[PDB]
Amino acid sequence: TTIVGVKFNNGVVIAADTRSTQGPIVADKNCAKLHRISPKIWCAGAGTAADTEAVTQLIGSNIELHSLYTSREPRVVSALQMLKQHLFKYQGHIGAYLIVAGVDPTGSHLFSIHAHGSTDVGYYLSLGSGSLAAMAVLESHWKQDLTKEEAIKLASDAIQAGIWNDLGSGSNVDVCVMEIGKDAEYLRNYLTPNVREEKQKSYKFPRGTTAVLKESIVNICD
Amino acid sequence: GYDRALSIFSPDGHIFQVEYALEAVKRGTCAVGVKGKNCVVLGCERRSTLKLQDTRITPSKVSKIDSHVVLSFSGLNADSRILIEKARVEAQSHRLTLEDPVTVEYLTRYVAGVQQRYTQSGGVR
Amino acid sequence: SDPSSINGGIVVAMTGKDCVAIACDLRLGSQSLGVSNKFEKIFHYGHVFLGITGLATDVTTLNEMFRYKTNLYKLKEERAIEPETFTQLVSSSLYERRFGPYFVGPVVAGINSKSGKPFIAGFDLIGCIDEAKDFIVSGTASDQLFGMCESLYEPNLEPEDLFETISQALLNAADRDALSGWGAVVYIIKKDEVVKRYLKMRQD
Amino acid sequence: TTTLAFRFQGGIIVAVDSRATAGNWVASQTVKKVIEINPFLLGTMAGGAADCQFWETWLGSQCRLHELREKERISVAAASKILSNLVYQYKGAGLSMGTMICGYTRKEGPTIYYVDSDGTRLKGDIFCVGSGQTFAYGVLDSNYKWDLSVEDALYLGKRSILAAAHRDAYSGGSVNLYHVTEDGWIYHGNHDVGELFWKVKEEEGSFNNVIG
Amino acid sequence: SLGTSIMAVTFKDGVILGADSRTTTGAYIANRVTDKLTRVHDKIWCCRSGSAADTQAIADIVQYHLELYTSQYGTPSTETAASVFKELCYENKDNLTAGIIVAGYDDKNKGEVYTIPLGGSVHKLPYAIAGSGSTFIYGYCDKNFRENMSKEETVDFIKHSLSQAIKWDGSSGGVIRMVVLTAAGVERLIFYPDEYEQL
Amino acid sequence: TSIMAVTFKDGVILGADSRTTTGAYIANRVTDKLTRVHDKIWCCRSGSAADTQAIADIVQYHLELYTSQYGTPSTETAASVFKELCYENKDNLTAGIIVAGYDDKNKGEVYTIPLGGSVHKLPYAIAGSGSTFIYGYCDKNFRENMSKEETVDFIKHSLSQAIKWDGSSGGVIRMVVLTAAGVERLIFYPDEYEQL
Amino acid sequence: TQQPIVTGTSVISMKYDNGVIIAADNLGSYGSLLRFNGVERLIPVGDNTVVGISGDISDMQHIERLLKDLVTENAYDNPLADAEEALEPSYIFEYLATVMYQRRSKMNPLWNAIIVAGVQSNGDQFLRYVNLLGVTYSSPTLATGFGAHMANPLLRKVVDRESDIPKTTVQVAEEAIVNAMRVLYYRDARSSRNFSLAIIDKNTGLTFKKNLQVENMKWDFAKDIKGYGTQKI
Amino acid sequence: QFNPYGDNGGTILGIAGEDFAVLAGDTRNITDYSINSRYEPKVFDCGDNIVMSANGFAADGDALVKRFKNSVKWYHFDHNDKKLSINSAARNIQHLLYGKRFFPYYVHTIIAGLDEDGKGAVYSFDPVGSYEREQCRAGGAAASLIMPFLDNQVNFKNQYEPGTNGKVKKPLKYLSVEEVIKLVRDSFTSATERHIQVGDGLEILIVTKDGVRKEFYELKRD
Amino acid sequence: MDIILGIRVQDSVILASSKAVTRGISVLKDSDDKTRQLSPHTLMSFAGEAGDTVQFAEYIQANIQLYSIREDYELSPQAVSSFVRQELAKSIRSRRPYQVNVLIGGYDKKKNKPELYQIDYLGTKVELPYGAHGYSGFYTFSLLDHHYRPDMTTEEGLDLLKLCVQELEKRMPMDFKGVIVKIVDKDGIRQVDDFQAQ
Amino acid sequence: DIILGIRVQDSVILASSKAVTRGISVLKDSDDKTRQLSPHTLMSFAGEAGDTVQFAEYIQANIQLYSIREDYELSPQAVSSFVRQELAKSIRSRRPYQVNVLIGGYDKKKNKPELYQIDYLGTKVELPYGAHGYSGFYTFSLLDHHYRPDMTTEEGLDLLKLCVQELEKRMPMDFKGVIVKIVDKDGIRQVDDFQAQ
Repeated sequence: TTIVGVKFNNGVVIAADTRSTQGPIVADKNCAKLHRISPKIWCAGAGTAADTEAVTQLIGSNIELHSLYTSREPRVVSALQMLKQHLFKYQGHIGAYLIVAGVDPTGSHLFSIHAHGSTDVGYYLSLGSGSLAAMAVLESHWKQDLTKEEAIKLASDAIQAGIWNDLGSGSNVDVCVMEIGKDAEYLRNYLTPNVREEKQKSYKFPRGTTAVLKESIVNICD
Repeated sequence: GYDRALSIFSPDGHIFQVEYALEAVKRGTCAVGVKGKNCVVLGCERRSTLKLQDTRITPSKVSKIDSHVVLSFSGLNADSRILIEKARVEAQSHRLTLEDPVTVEYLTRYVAGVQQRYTQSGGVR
Repeated sequence: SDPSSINGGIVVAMTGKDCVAIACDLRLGSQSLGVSNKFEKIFHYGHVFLGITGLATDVTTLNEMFRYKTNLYKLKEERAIEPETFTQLVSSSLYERRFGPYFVGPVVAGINSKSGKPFIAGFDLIGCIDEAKDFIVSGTASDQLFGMCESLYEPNLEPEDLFETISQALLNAADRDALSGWGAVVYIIKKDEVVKRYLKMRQD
Repeated sequence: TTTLAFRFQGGIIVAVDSRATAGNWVASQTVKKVIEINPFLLGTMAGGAADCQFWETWLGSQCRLHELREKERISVAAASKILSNLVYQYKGAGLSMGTMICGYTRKEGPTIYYVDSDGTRLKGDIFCVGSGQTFAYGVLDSNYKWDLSVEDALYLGKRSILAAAHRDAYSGGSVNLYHVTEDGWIYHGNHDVGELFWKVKEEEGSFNNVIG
Repeated sequence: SLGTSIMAVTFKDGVILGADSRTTTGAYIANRVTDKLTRVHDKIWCCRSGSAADTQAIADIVQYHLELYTSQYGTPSTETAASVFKELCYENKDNLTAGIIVAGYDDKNKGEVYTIPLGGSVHKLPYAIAGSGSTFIYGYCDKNFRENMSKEETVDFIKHSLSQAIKWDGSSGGVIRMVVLTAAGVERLIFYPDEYEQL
Repeated sequence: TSIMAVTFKDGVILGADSRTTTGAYIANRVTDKLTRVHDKIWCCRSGSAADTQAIADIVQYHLELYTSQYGTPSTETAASVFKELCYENKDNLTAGIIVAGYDDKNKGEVYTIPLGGSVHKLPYAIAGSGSTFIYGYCDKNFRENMSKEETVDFIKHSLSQAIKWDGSSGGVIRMVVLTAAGVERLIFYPDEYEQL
Repeated sequence: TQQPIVTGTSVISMKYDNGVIIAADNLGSYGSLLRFNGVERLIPVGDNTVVGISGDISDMQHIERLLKDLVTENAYDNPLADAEEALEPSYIFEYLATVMYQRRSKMNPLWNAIIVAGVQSNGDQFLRYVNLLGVTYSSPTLATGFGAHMANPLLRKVVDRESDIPKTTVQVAEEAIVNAMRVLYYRDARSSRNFSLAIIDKNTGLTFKKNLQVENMKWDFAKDIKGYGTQKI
Repeated sequence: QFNPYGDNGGTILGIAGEDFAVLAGDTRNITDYSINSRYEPKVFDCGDNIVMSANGFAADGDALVKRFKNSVKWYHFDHNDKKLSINSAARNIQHLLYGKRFFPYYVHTIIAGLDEDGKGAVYSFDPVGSYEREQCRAGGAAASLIMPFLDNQVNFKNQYEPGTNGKVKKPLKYLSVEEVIKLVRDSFTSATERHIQVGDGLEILIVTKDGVRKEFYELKRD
Repeated sequence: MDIILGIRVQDSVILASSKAVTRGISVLKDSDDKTRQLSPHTLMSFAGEAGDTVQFAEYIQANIQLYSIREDYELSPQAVSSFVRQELAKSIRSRRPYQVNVLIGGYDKKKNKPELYQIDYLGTKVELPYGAHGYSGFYTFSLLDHHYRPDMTTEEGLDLLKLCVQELEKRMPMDFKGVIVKIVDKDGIRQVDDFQAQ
Repeated sequence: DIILGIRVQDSVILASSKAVTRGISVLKDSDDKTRQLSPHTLMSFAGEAGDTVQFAEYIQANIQLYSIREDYELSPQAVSSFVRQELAKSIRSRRPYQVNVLIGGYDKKKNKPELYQIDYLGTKVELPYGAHGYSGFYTFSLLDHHYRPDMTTEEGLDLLKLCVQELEKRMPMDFKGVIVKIVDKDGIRQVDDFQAQ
């Protein structure tokens, strides 16, 4: 997959492709790699999809429960610590490489997490199959004090690098903008440059084409 | 190493060495073979000179290649031995890869083939 | 041997107008050797349908499990479980064995009784969900089924068309897989009724 | 694969399947597993398609040179032995083959020689080779008879490759069937197993447990 | 993992920690601006090398210990802090890849430096060097380290020793960070490439 | 081992330690790692002594003949023959040779031949297990066109540190100075170099 | 069967309206040790071809010696060695590709990824890749090892397809390359700041640049980065 | 250790018309998750009205093609400019492949052209030279995704006459170059979607009694 | 492995089960009965790993006998298999897996039908007309598929087995010392003691 | 596969299994694992697939060559000396022939029967009775007991049959019985009736 996070002057924005592979075969041509942990703490994940979804969701719960217990808006450093201490506790056997981001009472925040439990802090980040293609764009384009609009571009252009140049990534782009003032806006399929061209033929069949041996009504209601 | 052309064409179209080889045959002890209706016989002159031979062991002119084929000859004795040995081997080999003994022609074609080879190869007479 | 390739078989599921279809072959192998032409891989818990490919013992065990779970669900909640909710149960149940997973490739199909909208979903052995809107494949002939489903499918088919499609999709794929075949069954699922049809194919 | 070859009053019968697999993925179902060595000799394919196809074609070349030289058809024994001695020369080199070299000559009648890459060479009356061989051997053994009519025997053969195709995942597409006579082999066509299957169940009553 | 180029040097007024900025995974530089200087307590810091996952998880757990200790026995010695690191590194030799340098400032002891290599052993020292890039500056450091240095001198000594490690070690690179620890609080420095390369 | 070759204003100096170990056992503690292949072309060798000695033995032969028919060989031609052996036999050699020689035209030249069989021509070259510790020091301290006595001290101090850290290095510090004047051999014992 | 020792990281290149560009850092790494700093990995041959070489340096040095011998050998009994019978990229590339595949086929490969870049006599841009395995391929952009993953993504944003070649100017192209070199320098632990760059133009001829450096880097932001998550100072 | 084989993954297809034949192949050549070219022809005209593709490990395929073409050149030089029978061509390739039986050319190869009656022909081969005449055959990375479709849409397999009960197979009616090219594009566009090594482009070489002609169609570039 | 065969005819279920037990090089016993009676109208043939094989069968039998007495009732030949499968399912992700294969031949007195179930060591249950474990099916199934008829008389069943056993004796290398045959019907379980030269 | 041999008063008896098993299928229940080297010398053999016959036939051919060249029959002793000598070469060969043989012969000069056992390493030893592989393990116990050097051919055939019953009873492989051959002063002939005795 291909994920990134980009800080901007009043918040943080993250994006991701939508290709889901298994071996060389594309299983899902449009899945979201973007995962809500709390309303303002979204998480982009690469690696084993069951592990990214599960560990994201598990912490999300514990954060919600905790947020209710404390009567305070959850923090991105809270989700960060809970994730690393879990992943690390597993020595890597949970295939989740995450880019956690959000806004909370202390500000906007952007971190990366690795399967083994390590964390990094940065202004621009990327993970996965496409990482390098994306990071090449990021290195070439990021500048300090980007506008929200500028970062939405930079972010999205970095995912594209991944879509095209990387075979582990493709289809469309998802984005989520966490602004400090406002609600988190989750722009799903914010870009869909890969649309299948109309086929060269309907393959609909004449009815009766298939040889049937026996038919029956199955019962559902009791 | 040594490959000089010993068997070659002389101006009138003859290969002198081969002819001179036949001359050796001309001086060989008369060998003869005639075919019957259901048999074949081979006769062989042996010089009358020495009443002092040991006839049990002195190599005999008729030789078996296999259990069903024999070879008689005339010319240089020592050369014959070399043709026989090569023949008996080809016989045992033909059985080993065809599971059936050689036809008299096949064996012959083989031996004659070897003879031919010494007329057209370097370093050999 | 890879346990997901021992027994063999496939499952496929699609969506058309106000309906969903779900098919499977009938083979049960012990690798090379054909063992049973009557191993259906499609089960139902109320109006929600589950197809499971992979290791035979695990398929049987999972059906037994989801029957058990969905029964206790119906008693507590006083209503049949829906596809959206079940797909979650499936996922949670599988991930609960993250480190000794059932070697399976399940598929969910059905119509939500309130929303009335058609729904399908698939997942790897560890419950990572794929909720594609068009179709879902699984089995020793996944490769082949993607090939068929991608060329043959078109949105909003009417049941008897969807039938013809998912049948032709399954059939030709099962026929390029050594470990599938030996019969096939197709369910056409709708708001009111469900129709199970058996197909006539090669047996080799 | 399933390949078989038996000997009877009529001569020899050879029957095989068509399937070729690469993992579980079926690659082809139109493979000639009977090799037309020459007008009077057939060989079967099992092990390495290339190994068999390539070396048995080279066997026809070798048989041709024999006849061109000895002015007389090669014996089934001599043709088989030739392939066998070649193969042995490559023992433990990677080669893979299980084949039946079949012929009908005057001197030796109908003859079948089994030859594998291990070097092994065996003369016999009935052989089966491939993953599906145990299925074929079941039909044959119980029903084999030297007094079979060419018509019954072909059926018997085609029937055995059917039994095998059915169970064996790695067997079946169609059955290529041959009848080997002294004047030569005669090709008795191709019989798609999908179609043949049902026909036979309806006629024979067999495959009772299969629905349809 | 941090692979790394790190050092801690005691001088007249206290001690300075220094480190490169690069963390690699293979040949790709995962993060070129890593803060390898980690704070376990106001004036007791460490520099990390070997598995990030591990070194972090450790620094984190030591901090926690030093925080609870602080709450009930007042402030801890750089020694007490080093001890806690080692107890973790030694008691888990089988599952850790961490080489940590511990540096701190007591008013009584001024600068102190404890190195904790792979085994889990402890060695108190005037200065210490560690990480992938330290093999290349053993020669240089030892020849130029001098005890009771000026702060200005100690910063030069680190800036030079590290510039060399960065030069030769591919696993080390980036900016050069330093943390200063004296009675006058905690100072944080940084030197960019355009500067340290030119030495 | 710790070995190096430094060029200066008058020519070039090679230096080595004297320790050859097999495991943690010091087999010989007075090894002469300064190996001459021609009057004024010498080499420092590291890796299997067997292989380096067999290569030096051969190179020596190659230059001896060269000299008999084409006169004095260049310091480059020497290194060429070394690479030719090391590179074309990379699969069975564990030799890391440094070549150094005084020429009259170019004065001192230094060519290092690492494991690859690749050749690199440098102002100075350090190699051998101990060299890794002195990369730092030597880079900060080396200067083009030093004097002799300065260059001797550079080596002595550098190999002094190498020895101090590398267990596989030690013994005495040998030097061989190559200039017009001729070849002058040097030796420095521990008590002397150990405390600098 | 072998294994590389002293090695050279990435080699990058693209084509533009008239000719082609190619670049390569001057570093000979020995594992993690950035051992040799003055290594030229661009090898010009004739006034119309430059050969970029990553991978093993000893095996690179062997190819250098091989390439000069093609010149000197093509020059033999050839009165037109500086004209119609000059070595050409097409030719140089076929010679190497040959050697390379014969070596892998002998299980003794020349441990490199090579990029042949230049201009044909009729002005056409030549740019093709070969590696230790004898694999060969062509494209508007070509890079080895790391540069494949980082340079191409950026260079393909400039010449995404065949129809962008006439539209790219030497100044736009060269800018793109120099940008990519800095990216590899930011993110390729085996990279050097110094590099050589080369231009083969049908009009301007062969232009070779040594001793370049990565300038205009962005490191200022590093000071705001502190800790690894929860640390504030 | 040095591993001499590689995998540039591509996907080819050959279809034999009644009086024509097509050999198609994607354009994209690769290495792991990275793209080497979006345009690297893999189907080549080799003379005497024959087309060839040697898909798998590019270095081996090109080396195999180079030899076969040179083989063709020399057939003329040795047999008085005689044309190479598609069938003779096939036998000649078996020998080239089998020649390397113990260090195999790691490529699944396909040739296409016309038989000796102007009838359309396609031959298919192993990596070590086992060959068969074929009606239609796909090769490479995406072949699993193409052949089951082609059984259905060319030999109308599993299809019966509507309302017949499934008692009569659909008629085997025969297709044209324009109807075929439709199927090829559909196959490839379909495969492009579900295989990460298939994309960029499609180049089809078509052989008829009038010679060799070719068509190109783009493919999604993700 | 040893020969485990099963065949469900009209009125009954016949189970064949080889008599040879081999340990390495010598054939230790030429008269073994690889079967356990679980319940009056339910028999279980078994084959696999040494020791596990019996431990399992005796263990199953015990639980059925215990069930039978607790509810003074005989479990359905289906129920019994569903239980037996569950026990093999557990064994699979177990510390040390039982490696035992089985056939359940029963006569369901309620439905007045004979039933045959084959369950491998993995807990892979399938209910058949004729079943077999291991390589046994490789020789025999070609024959059963051809000649088997759901309406066969028990004697037709025994004849079909005889033909199956012969092929096993002809083409199979291991000499399994003949088979023990038993019939499970509405009247109970009994052993055909005359399967020698029938 | 079973290779047995026993030397009695005026003959040598060889027993050799008729089964040929490849895979899980017994391809043949009729194979005669022997070759007649010479009119009064017979050789049974057992071992690796092709090698087994390729070796047997090679020897035979060679002995047939020696016979013709000299118009004489080599003693059974000389033949076994030659045979060992070949197998001895095989062991340090690139690829060894893995064949075990038995050589039963009647020495026409000395008028005694002789039985030689040679394993693939070229280990020749001359015995009253012998076997290769595990055949020794089940039979030897009985041969040690009953064997008499003065036995008649009939007495030999009985002790042999008894050894065959032991193998049949306690050996886990069905070898489809043996083919018995007798070498005596009148040459070699086959006991075509050993199914019942």
